[PDB]
This record gives sequence, structure tokens and C-alpha cells, in this order.
Amino acid sequence: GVWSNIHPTDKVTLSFANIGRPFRLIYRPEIFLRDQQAKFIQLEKEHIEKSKKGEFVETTSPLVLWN
Amino acid sequence: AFGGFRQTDNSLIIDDRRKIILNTRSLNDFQQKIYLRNFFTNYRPDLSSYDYFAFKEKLRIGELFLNEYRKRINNEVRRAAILTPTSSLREKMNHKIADQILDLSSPHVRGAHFQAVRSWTDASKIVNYVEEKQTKINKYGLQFPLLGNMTEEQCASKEDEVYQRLLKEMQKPPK
Amino acid sequence: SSGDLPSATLSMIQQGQDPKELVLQHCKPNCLHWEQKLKRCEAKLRELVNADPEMSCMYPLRDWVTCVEACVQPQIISQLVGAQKGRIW
Amino acid sequence: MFLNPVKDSEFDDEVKGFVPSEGEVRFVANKNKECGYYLQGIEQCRRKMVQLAGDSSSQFHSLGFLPCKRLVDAHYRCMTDDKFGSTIEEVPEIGLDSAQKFFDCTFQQLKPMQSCRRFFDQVVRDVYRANG
Amino acid sequence: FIYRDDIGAFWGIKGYEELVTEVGTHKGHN
Amino acid sequence: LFFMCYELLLIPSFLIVYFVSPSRRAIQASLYFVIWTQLGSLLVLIAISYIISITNTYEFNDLKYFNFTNSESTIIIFLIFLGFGFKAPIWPFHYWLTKTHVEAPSGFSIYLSGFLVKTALYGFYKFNTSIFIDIDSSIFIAICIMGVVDSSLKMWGQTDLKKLVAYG
Amino acid sequence: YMGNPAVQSPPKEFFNYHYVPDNYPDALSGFRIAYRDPFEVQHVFAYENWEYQYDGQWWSMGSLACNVLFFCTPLFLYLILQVEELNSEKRGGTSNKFYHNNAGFFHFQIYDNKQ
Amino acid sequence: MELNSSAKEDSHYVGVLGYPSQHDPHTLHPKKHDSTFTKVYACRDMLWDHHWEVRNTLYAGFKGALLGVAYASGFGLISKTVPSIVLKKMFRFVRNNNFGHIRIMQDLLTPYALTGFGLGSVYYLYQHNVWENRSNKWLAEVLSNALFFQVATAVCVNPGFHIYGMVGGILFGTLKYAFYNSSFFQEKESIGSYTTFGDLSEEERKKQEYKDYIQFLGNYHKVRNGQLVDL
Amino acid sequence: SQTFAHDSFLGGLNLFKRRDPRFVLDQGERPPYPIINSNSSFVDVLSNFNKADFGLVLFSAAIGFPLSRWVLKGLTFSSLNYRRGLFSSVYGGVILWGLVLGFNNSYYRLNGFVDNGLVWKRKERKLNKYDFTSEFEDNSFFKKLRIRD
Amino acid sequence: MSSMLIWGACFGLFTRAAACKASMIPLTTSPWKYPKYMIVSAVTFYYFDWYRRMALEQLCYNEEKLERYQIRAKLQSLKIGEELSDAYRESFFEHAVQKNNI
Amino acid sequence: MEFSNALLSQTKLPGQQYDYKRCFQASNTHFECLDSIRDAYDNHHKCPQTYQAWQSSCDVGIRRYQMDNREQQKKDQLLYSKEQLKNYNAAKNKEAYGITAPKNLSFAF
Ligand SMILES: CCCCCCCCCCCCCCCCCC(=O)OC[C@H](COP(=O)(O)OCCN)OC(=O)CCCCCCCCCCCCCCCCC
Ligand SMILES: Nc1ncnc2c1ncn2[C@@H]1O[C@H](COP(=O)(O)OP(=O)(O)O)[C@@H](O)[C@H]1O
Repeated sequence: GVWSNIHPTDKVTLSFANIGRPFRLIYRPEIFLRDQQAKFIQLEKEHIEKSKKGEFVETTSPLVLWN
Repeated sequence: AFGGFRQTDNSLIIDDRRKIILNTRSLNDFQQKIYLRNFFTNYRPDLSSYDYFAFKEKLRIGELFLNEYRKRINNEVRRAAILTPTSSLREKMNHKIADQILDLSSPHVRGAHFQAVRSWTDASKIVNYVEEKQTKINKYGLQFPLLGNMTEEQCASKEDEVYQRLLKEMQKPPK
Repeated sequence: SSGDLPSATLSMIQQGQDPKELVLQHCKPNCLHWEQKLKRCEAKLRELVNADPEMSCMYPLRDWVTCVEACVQPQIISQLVGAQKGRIW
Repeated sequence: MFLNPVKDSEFDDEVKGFVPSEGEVRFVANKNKECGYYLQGIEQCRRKMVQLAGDSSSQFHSLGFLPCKRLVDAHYRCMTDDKFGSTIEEVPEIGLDSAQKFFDCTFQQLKPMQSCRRFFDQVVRDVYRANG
Repeated sequence: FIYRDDIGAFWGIKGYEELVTEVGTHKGHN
Repeated sequence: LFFMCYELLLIPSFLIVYFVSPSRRAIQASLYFVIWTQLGSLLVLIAISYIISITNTYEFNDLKYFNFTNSESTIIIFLIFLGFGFKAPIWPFHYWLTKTHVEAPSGFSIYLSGFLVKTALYGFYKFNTSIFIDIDSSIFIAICIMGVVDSSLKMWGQTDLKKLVAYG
Repeated sequence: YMGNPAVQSPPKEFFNYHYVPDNYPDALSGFRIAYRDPFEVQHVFAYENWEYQYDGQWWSMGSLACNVLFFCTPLFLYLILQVEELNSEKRGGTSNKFYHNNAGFFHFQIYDNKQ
Repeated sequence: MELNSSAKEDSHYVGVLGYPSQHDPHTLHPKKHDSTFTKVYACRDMLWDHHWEVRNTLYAGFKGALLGVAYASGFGLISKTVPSIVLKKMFRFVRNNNFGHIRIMQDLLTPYALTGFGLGSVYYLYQHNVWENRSNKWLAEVLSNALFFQVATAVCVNPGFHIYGMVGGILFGTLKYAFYNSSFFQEKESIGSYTTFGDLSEEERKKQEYKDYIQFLGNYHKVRNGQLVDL
Repeated sequence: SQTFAHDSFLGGLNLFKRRDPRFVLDQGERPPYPIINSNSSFVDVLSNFNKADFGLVLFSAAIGFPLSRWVLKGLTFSSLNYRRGLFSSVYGGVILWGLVLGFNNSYYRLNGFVDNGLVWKRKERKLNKYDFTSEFEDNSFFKKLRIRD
Repeated sequence: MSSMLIWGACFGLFTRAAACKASMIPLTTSPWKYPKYMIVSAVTFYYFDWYRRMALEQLCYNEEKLERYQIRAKLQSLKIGEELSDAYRESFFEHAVQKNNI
Repeated sequence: MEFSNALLSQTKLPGQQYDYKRCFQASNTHFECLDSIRDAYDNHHKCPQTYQAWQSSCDVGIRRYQMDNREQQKKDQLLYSKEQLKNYNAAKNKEAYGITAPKNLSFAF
């Protein structure tokens, strides 16, 4: 209910099962990932831009991030 | 996120793929995951969770199916003990039945044992045998309802498929 | 059981390959004092002309090789079939 | 799954089981534990592109699943260890049929991604058996 | 009653200074 | 939640033994029950703390997607076996069970032997099945068989029917 | 040690039944409580209060060989299990191993997804 | 503040970094032009030989004797009660002798110093010759310490107090493996540090690290289970 | 979120409106409002006194009477003279605390921590990436306590 | 359920009832305490809900600030000689050179 | 603590004070120039006079904090947008009003 409407996991599990983890990761996982992917997203954008030019960059090929 | 436990062993780790050298005592969680925790814990690690759940269920059914083989051979031996007098029972039993009895023995079937100790290859062979049986019974739609749950439309479509298959097989030249 | 499971790794030993060169390369950093002594011996021997035959750098080389192979020999042996430590001891 | 049709059979669909090599099992398991991000990405991308351009009146309806083509190609490169091309269209002919089946089961008959993983791993296994 | 072990003589045995003798037994353990 | 629900069975049990038991010796029996079962609970707590801290999750499927090293798995199996055997009870950790059964009220003695030890068994089964363990279980098998033998050999020397049932 | 065949006077100081304060008595079958025999009660509360007198008395009390065998019984059981493990390993039978062949799936546990 | 620094050393990492190595030869090499006194005084390098087993045993005994003397000084001598007549005789000796306090300390500390020396030497020999080739280092340490301390308490304190000695030996072995044998609170290299070989291109290394990061994203429970909302 | 206009008699209520639960700002963090005097002296703060600080003093005087009575409710064995003296001392203490609060408000207005009738030329652009409070406050009383939601 | 105000009101009601039972005084004693406790508990728990949400948000922002601190501490915690090592040279020069624009 | 840039900036010489008004005037001018340039990397040499004024007016710790905050702001602006963040937070709260059922029998890893 009102106490446990802040996270889709029960309060006991939140209190004990998350030891030494960032509350950003626990509560806003998508923002945490997209923030840690800041440079990788720019590299992927550059890779796409060069691919549209016919220049396939092999180095940044694995960087295909969906979330 | 998966973590890890700090390691105490002072042993070098050499990775040819990444051309890096690491010490076991100094590894982060990801390095431990990719180096120390990279081993396998099931017969078929190349399968997904759903695929390996199906594999495990088929393996259990295969163990029970080999036990069913042994039980059926025992029941046929009991039948021979009644329909055939002792004056000629052992000859007819040594014809074919005794060989199958020794085939379905302690190592080849789990029986009453706690664990049927199979390698991953043996488990895969048992599961493939179960899948062959499933294929040959499903091609005729025998799974419904004992071994399958199908809706009414699925049952009707399967009946039509089996009817066409039966006609095609009946109208084939004999070998 | 673990023995009934597939193996997740394939080392050079398990592939029938010799890791001796790589292990030598990765054990050379363990022994740099001896390598520097050997280099100094070679430099001094090249410095003078027609030195006494009882003046060789084979002994510094022996020290360096002993130090290096003290690192490469056991490790590879630990990866060989039939080198298991035993059931109890 | 791990069944081969019997070429000379008394009936239509008799099959015989086989077990892949330990090398193939190890390779497929390791790559799936290393490239499982791309598969989940393909599933989520398929769902999101159906959400956005699924309606026929949308501007992006004619583009189909092309935004997930990059994810499919990345998954192919990761599973093939960057040795059999940069795109799944460059697949060897042995894995061509399995690739076609995967594409059908992933983007035409939108089955649950378990079957799609089965077909993609079939492509990978065909490639491995060809070039072990 | 003490031996240097850096002169190529293991435990005072001074006959084998011209070869590598220690690896596997004294220097390392095969 | 599994571990917590396993841990919630102590307070009502101790309250029943402490206040409902008619025998005057049942206070010490309640203390023994609490201390023994709580030592077992501490061992299980250490094991579950290892599990949670190493793999930051709370789901058995997430455990399936993770592998513990040999040392970690050995520590986990030893801890869970020893804790759930404190609650089982196992040799030599059945002194609390003997004292409590002799001194607890008959209703709780029915409930203590009948059920709670089965909760310990269920906890051990859930914990050990979800984790790959590569050590030989001969030590645990020997402990269990020694418990069986030790309990069976003491049945002749019991003139108390309730203590005899406790040994059974 | 053994019981004394000689006739002895009834005990004057022996452990007896004691009940918790404010105890509700058991009133089954008319609430008829008979006086208890002192020897019977003494035997009832004798083993529970028996203690060893000196350090190491537990060894030589009774049969030293039997006590040693009982003490070494868990070790004997473990060693016999090790011998049986050797036999199973030589014959590839069921070993004393935690067979993780289900990969973590429990016994007939429901595994369904929520929409 | 470190424990067992020389044994707990990543020699490969130290050599790669160029850091000084405690395993480097610590010895003196006189030339054939030095004085005889220079030749003799250069023989002190034998005291620096950690492979000299006699020297190692003597120094372990010295450390044990120092620990025993410290225990006698701080916790041992003051705990026990000397008879009054004996104390009076000792103080009379101190009165009539120029350095009687040194003799008193020699007499009082001699049993403790000898016990410490014997325990240290026997412990070093036991660990070095019996348990240095065992595979399970933690188990070997625990068992060796348990047996050694059970025997020691059975002969130094009281034979009846041997279970407690065994338990204390188990605890001491666990502590020794945790800190004296493992680099806890004494790390000499950063966690996750590595060294590179093979002369791989920087582009290739970047590609490999991108592949590792893609695999690393599977360690997140939300990513792996597909439980992320569209951001 | 709106704040009570400064230099009025309710300007001290802006002390209870905080955009973040932080006690203080960082070293290089710009204050919410333009700085009038960063190197403020005691007489500078006194000169910057206004109706907001006077209203804070008046609020202390108004609420200080029941608080002083509540303190006196625990007094026993006391004559009327001592009771009146204790009440006077407690009330003067509360009024002095109100004076301190007004001084703090003037200092904050000098430093730009609270509203001072001035606005920065370009506001700091913040993305409310983590937001557990907007929907809660827009449907509750607490929209009046958090500035800028 | 959904309203922290109603949850606090129920909490105050039950707290008053349990305090009456614990004190052994009859219920329906000091009846004005029930609405007073309801109001006080409702306000207190409403404020605590708001404060915990605010604390979680500012904690997320503080963690964003702290990730920089942990990175720069890891670079400053490198053992001597590891700064120029191949595993940390790039990051060390990024923070020492590129991130030096004051 | 020794690794904390904030805690090191909070340290100061005895008698050292910061004219925050002048510091923030210079910072606002320099950052307005930089944002007018609007480059991925803050090239302070492209706003020379304002860069000199910012260096003279502000202290080293203040400038370090300002540059760290500017880097964080640039990253956030390149990553997110207001309406996207609003929708994401609304969806996150709505999901938090529910439960996270386990993904039994997955298809990956
Ligand atoms: C639709 C609605 C319509 C209207 C409905 C009816 C009206 C609703 C009214 C709602 C409430 C109005 C509240 C008015 C203002 C109240 C002010 C207040 O209580 O502040 C509490 C205080 C504020 O926190 P904060 O601002 O972050 O701290 C200073 C930071 N510069 O916070 C603190 O002081 C926090 C202290 C933190 C450290 C201590 C607490 C944590 C550790 C202890 C935990 C608890 C243990 C017990 C402690 C003692 C409890 C007595
Ligand atoms: N509890 C006991 N302990 C030891 N010996 C006993 C016990 N009860 C009976 N006996 C032995 O059995 C015999 C039976 O004696 P009993 O018939 O009880 O006494 P009596 O012959 O005087 O009636 C006794 O002589 C005694 O030696």
C-alpha cells in the first residue's frame, strides 16, 4: 500500500536484499544505465553516422545499445 | 546487479583472448564472473531457461520411461510364468526376453536408485529418445488428451492433419 | 555431478598446444634482476677482446634461466593430465 | 530440436536423435552468456517498434523492423565471433535456411522469443559445424 | 655449514655449475 | 521472505513453552530451545547473507543465472546444513529437543516435533537445490547416520515415555 | 554400577514434581491425585539430575572399549562411507554428491508468468 | 602495517611495474682485492638468508621467546602468587648483590622464555615440514593450528583444557589464513588491475572492452530479465 | 513554487520553503537568488532588516506566550513573583530567538539564499531526472513547502 | 491502502486503544484523545511520507555526485607505479589532463 | 576524505574569504560566453577576456566545482529531455504501484 507504493518490491526485500547498491540503480534503473552509457551512446551515434557514409567502423560495432 | 566475493588466492590468470594477465587475489566482480564463475552447472548450458526446463522434464520422463520398460518386461515375465509351464519356460525366456531383461538393468535404467548417473551426452541421448517417441506419437495426434492439452480448434486441425497423413501413408508402396 | 557436465574452457594444453613460449614471456617479468645481470655480463664481455676462456656469461644465463623456469615449469605441469593432486593428499 | 530426419524411412517423419559435440555446446553456451543482451534487445525492440509504427496510419509503418536490424546484426556478429561477416545476410549457405526460419519466427509470426533463440542458435550451430 | 645457493651449487654440491639443476625441486616445485 | 518466515517461528514457540507449560523445569527448556534454534538461525543467516551479498537478488531464477566458486559453495552448504540441522535436530544438536519435549506442554510437543522441524527440512531443500555444490556429501551423510544410530541406541534407557518419543 | 539389592529406608530428600506458579491443574477424570511413591519419584528425577563427578569419568565408567567404540562411531561411519564412495567411483554408481541436475528448478513447482 | 609481506607478493606485477622485489638477492659479493676484514664482515649476508633453515628456526624461536617474555612480564608473573618467604629471600639477594634485579628477572622469565623458544621453533618446523605442501591452504592451516595448540595447552596449561586449546587453534588458524596468509587490509595492487601483452592494437582492445561491456550488461537483473520501462 | 513576497510581514515564511532538503549549498554552487552582499557584516545585516524580519519577531512574540505558559505549567512550590519572573525570562528568550531568526533571514536575503526580490539573468537549467515527489506534492499540502516542485 | 492520512488516522485510533488497554483504564476514557491522536498521527505520517520521498530523490542526486568521487578516489587509490600502467594510463590522463579546465 | 574534491575545496587559508558576488558575476559572464559558443568541450581559450576575469575572480576550488557541474549538466542535456523524463517518472511511479513478478523460464543468458 502507501508505504510500499514507492517501489514494486516489498519493503523488507528493499531493506535487506539491496546491500551496497546505488539507489539510482535500485529505483531508477533506466536512468542509471543511460547515464553510464553516455560515452557509448555518442560512439554509437558516430558509428551510425559513419555507416550512413559507407564507412563501417569495426571497433565500435558491439556498441548497439537498446537500454 | 550481480556482484562477487573477494578472492584470497595469489595465482596468476592468463587470458589469451584478451591478452591480459590478472591475479586471482585482485579481481573485480565482472572479472570473477568471466574467469572464476564461468563454469557450467547443468547438462545443456547452451539452452535457454525454457529450453532446459523442457530438457529436464523430458529427461525425467525418459528415466521413468526406461523404468516403464523394465516394469513391462517384468510383467511379461510374470505372464510367461503363468501361461507357460516350467517344462519349457526357460527356453522361450532365453529366446528374446532374457536379453532385454539384461539390457534394462541397474546401469541402463535408474530403477530404485536415487540418481541415474548420466553424463551430459547420455542425458542428451535419453532426451532425444524421448523426443523421437514424442514425434512419432504426435504425428498421429496420440498425445491428446493423456500427453497433451489442445483446444477444440487445435484438436480438429490435428485430426484433419492426421487423416491426410494416414491416407498418404496408406497409399504408399510397400517396402 | 560436475564430472557429468561439459567443460566451459579449452586451454592450450587441452587443445594439444604448447604454452611454453607464452608462459616464458609472462614469467620473464618475475626475473628482471637476473636478466639485467646477464645483460651487464654480455655488455662487459663484448667490451674486451680475446678474454680468458674461463670467463663466460653462461653462469649469469644459468641463474636467469633457473629463476625464469622456476615459474614456467610447475605451472604448466599443473595443467597436464595425470598430474592430479590425489583423492585425499 | 536435436533430431535429424531419416532419409530412407518407411513413414513420412521418422527422425533420429543426435548429440552435439562438447565443443559446440561450450561455444554456444559461452556466446549466449556473452551475447544475451542482444537477444533481449531484439525482443524489446520488436515490441517497441510494434508500439510505435504498428498502426498502418503511422509515418514509420513502411520501415517495419529496420531499427532492430542493427540489433540482429550485432547479435550475429557476437555469436559468430566476428569471423563470418558483419551482417546476418553474409551468413554461410549452411545457416541460410536457419536464418530464414529465425527471421520468419521473429518478425512475421511474432512468436515468443524462445523459439527465435532456438532458430538463431540453430544458425550458430550450423556455422560452427561447418567451421569448427 | 652454510651454502650460498647462488653460485650454481645446490647445498654445497659443486660439480654442476655448467647447467640448470634447481628447477622443479628447489627453485619451483614440479 | 523465505528466510524471514523461517525466522518468525521462534517467538510464538518460546511464548507457548514459557507461559503455557505447567512444568517448572520448562523455563530452562525454553531457554535451551531458543539458544539452540537461534544458533542454527544465525548459521542460516550467515549463509543467506552470503547469497544476497554475492548475487544481489532475491529470486531463485536469478540464483540459477549465477555460479558460486567452490569455496563459496562449500561454505554455503556447510552453513545451511549445520543451521537446519540445529533445527532438524541432528547429532549432536538434539539436547534442546530432548529437554523441550520433556518439558513442553503436550500440544506444543505435538506441534514442535510434528511440524517445525519439517519447516527446517523445507528450508534446507530450497536452499541446497538452487545452488550447485561440488563437494562430497559423505560428511553430512555420516552426521545424519550417526544421529540415527545415536538416537536409536538410547531408546532402551528411557523410562520416560515422552523422552522416548522425543528420541524416536 | 548397579542397583543395591539391600533393603533401604525410603528417601527423605529427593527431587519431586514442581509446577509453574499460577498453574491451572489438570482436572481430567474427576481430578483425583494420588500420593506418589518416593522411590518412584526419585527414579523419575534421577537421570535428569545425574552428573559426572570428576574429569574423564565418562571414559572408564562402564566399559572403556565400548565407550571408545561409541566415541569413534561417527569416524567409523564416515570411513565406511568413504570406502563405499570408492566402490561407487570404481563402478560409476550413485556418489555422495549434491546432484544439481535440475539446474535449480524445484519439484513440481509452478513456473508461470504474469501479464 | 603489513603481515607476511615477502610471501604475499605478486612477483609478476611487481616486475612489470618495476617495483622493488623482496625476492631479489640480498647478498654481498666481495672482489679479490678486498682486505681480510672486508671478506669476513661480508659474511654477515648469511643472516639475511631466508632459505637457511637453521637461521629461520632460531629466529622463530627468538620471536616465540620474546612473546613468552612479554606474556610473563604483563599477564603471567603478576597473575601468579609467589610465596612470601621466597620473595623475602629474593629481595635479600638483591640487597647483597650489585645487579640482583637482573638475576631475579632471569630466574622469573627463564621458564617463559624457554617455553616460548621451544614453542616457536617446534611450530616453525611443524608448519614448514608438514603442511607447506598441502593443497587446501585454509584447511591445512586450521588443522595444523588446532593440533598444535591442543598439544601445547595439554602440556603448558593443563591436559584437561585441551578441547578449548583445539577450538582456540581453529580460531587462530582461521585468523592466520585471513590476514597472515591473505592480503586483506594489505593489498599491494588495485582491485581489477591487469597487465597487457601480445602487442594488440588499441582499436582491437577497445573492441574487446566493448564486447566485455555488452556481456557486463547481462549482470543487471533488470536488463537480463527485460524489466525496464521505455526511457 | 511561489513564495511569500519579501519585505512583507510573511516573508519569514519563505524560510520554510526549500527546493532541496540540503542544509547548505556546495562551495561553487550559485545561490537561488542574486547576491546583494556576500561579505556581509553585522551592521550590514542590521541595515538589511525589514518587515519580513519584524514579522518573524512578531510571530515569535505571538507563539512565545503559549510556549512560556506551557513551560510554567510544570512549576511548583513557587511564589507569584518568581512565577512572573520566570515567565518574563522565558518570553524574553523566545522573543530573542525570534530576533535571531529575523537576523538569519536578513543575512540569507543578503546572500541570496532566500527570496530577496531579485532573479538571476539566466536560471540554472536542471533536469528533474529522479522525481518521486512531483505527483505526491501536486495533490497534497506539501506543494507549499518545496520550491520549483 | 493508498492514503497516508487515513493510514495515520487508523494508526492513531489503534494506538489510543492499545494505550487504554495497556494502562488498564477502560476504553471510552478521555474520548477527545481519539480524534487528537488520529490527527497527530495522520499529519506525522503524511510528513514522513513526503520527507522520505524527498530524501530518496536527493539521495539519488547525491549518488550521482558520489560516482564522480568514487572514480577519482579509485584513481587516487592506485598503488605507486600503477598510474602509468596500461590498465590505468588512459583514465589517469583523462582526469589529470582532459579534466583540468579550470 | 583525502580523495574528496569538495572537502578539499572547503579547506582554506586563515583569513581567506570568497567574494561570492564577484565570483558568480564572472562565472555567469564566462559561462554565458561558453554556452554561446556551445561546444562539446569547454575551450576556455575561445572566451579569452571572460576566462581571465573568471580565473581572477573565482578560486580554484570554486572553478573546479563549476567545471564538474558543467560536465554533468552537458552529459544530462545530451542524454535526457524534460518531457521524456516526466513521462519516464510517471511510468516508473505507476509501475511502482504494482509488483515485479519473476521472469520464469526466460529466453536469454
Ligand atoms: C491534501 C492535504 C491537505 C492538508 C492536510 C492536513 C495538513 C497536513 C500537514 C502536513 C505537515 C506539515 C509540516 C509543517 C512543517 C514541519 C517541519 C518538520 O517537521 O521538519 C522535519 C525536519 C525537516 O527535514 P529537513 O528540512 O530535511 O532538515 C533540515 C535540512 N536543511 O526533518 C528532520 O528534522 C529530519 C531529521 C533527520 C535525523 C533524525 C531522524 C532520523 C533518525 C532517527 C529515526 C527515528 C528514531 C527515533 C527518533 C526520535 C523520534 C521522536
Ligand atoms: N530395584 C531393585 N534394585 C536391585 N535389586 C532389586 C530391586 N528390586 C528387587 N531386587 C532384588 O529382587 C529381589 C526381590 O525382592 P522383593 O520381593 O522385592 O523383596 P521381598 O523378598 O522382601 O518381598 C530382592 O531380593 C532384590 O535382591
